[PDB]
Amino acid sequence: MFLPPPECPVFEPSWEEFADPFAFIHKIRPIAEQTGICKVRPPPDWQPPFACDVDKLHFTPRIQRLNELEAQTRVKARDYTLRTFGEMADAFKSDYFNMPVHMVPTELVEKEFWRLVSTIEEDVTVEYGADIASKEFGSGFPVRDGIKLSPEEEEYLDSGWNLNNMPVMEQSVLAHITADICGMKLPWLYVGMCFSSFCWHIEDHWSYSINYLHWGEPKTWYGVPGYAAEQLENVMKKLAPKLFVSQPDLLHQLVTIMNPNTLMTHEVPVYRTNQCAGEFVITFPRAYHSGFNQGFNFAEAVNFCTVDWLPLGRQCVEHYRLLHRYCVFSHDEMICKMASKADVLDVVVASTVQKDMAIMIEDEKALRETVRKLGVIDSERMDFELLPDDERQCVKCKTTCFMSAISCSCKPGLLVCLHHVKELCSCPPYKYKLRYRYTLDDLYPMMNALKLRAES
Ligand SMILES: NCCc1cnn(-c2nccc3c(=O)[nH]cnc23)c1
Ligand SMILES: [Mn+2]
Ligand SMILES: [Mn+2]
Ligand SMILES: [Zn+2]
Repeated sequence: MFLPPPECPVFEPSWEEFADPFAFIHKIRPIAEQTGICKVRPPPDWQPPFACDVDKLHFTPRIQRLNELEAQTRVKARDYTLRTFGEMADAFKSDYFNMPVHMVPTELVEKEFWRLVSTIEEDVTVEYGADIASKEFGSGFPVRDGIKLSPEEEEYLDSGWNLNNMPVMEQSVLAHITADICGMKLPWLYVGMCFSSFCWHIEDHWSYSINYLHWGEPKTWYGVPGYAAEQLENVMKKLAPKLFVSQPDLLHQLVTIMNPNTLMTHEVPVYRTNQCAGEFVITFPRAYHSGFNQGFNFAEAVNFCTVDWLPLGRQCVEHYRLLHRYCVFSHDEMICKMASKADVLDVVVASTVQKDMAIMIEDEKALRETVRKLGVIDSERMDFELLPDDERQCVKCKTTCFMSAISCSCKPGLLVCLHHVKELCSCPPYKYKLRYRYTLDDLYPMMNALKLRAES
């Protein structure tokens, strides 16, 4: 038996409220952060025209075995065209229920999905055109191409809700990042079929996510607020400890399907929604989400970071350190890049960056004092941003170093962060060197530039 979780919040903004996606996300935040997920219905007349081909888009989907609490990789079979996939997906659903596809109630597909995943005896497998990059097969939204676009497509070219534009807006903080982070700046496409699913997870660096269902049958979502994150993790650890083991890579991350009633029984707040064609779903920082597709569909998604997120981004990197998890980027490097462009930053952005930079500088001061008292006397400036990520990870916690690291003449090429000085080599401290990006003296004027920009 399945007891559907309560409905998540649904917003229907006016053209005025809709005008700015970031001001709207800030306005809904007090409500939506209590549920983790929320649904946004654009004004009735906001209708972008679709941009991908049925016979020219090709993809190899991931095969999915429908088994609850069975470990799966976050990212990992034949070739399909969007047309051939749809024929397969439609024949599957209609044969499964012995009904015309539009006639299958959503409540029934939902109950069936949850029965199916818990029944050991049924070995149902589906396919999911998941994490297809927008860079290669193109966005479902209009984009500037050196092809001719109809004035209808030109209306939506510069919309903040066109998911190609959201990352590069000034209210976005990932915009300013020069470093290669294609997984967090570029949209991903999801070609679903009945029962194709996404396991319980959170976004990298606890970022927000925005998902648009371009067309097709609904996408069913389950969401948990950010405040209940550790509570969900404690529940999932007791029932499936197998996927909670330490991982030596980001590409090897273990996720699973878990019934939301199991979470609800353990007093974890869970909300649901059926996202229909033309609707958006926004996931908030550290908000756990999972779901499945009701049928053949096409969605597009991108991650994003607001000014509200900056302190959480710092807390996340601190959490990755404790867990020995690899970072996608250095948060401190991002803060310093924004500090270096203080003059061109939005005044609200500059103000928030300044507040995080003050924390970073104060933590750096303490860490430098501690490593001096450990006997590390020699020091040399280092341009950490020039090193490939694999060349600047803490041997112990795997953090991407930016502000500083410790090196040893005994272990060439190896680096530790200032938290793990004792993990580097087995040589005396006088043989170590403090490698730093900036002196404390260079850092205070970088912060003053931000203060001048925010005070203007
Ligand atoms: N490389 C990105 C990995 C990633 C991060 N979130 N996520 C998802 N979140 C939300 C929704 C979906 C979905 O509808 N289908 C597949 N995946 C989804 C996937
Ligand atoms: Mn099963
Ligand atoms: Mn997600
Ligand atoms: Zn470390």
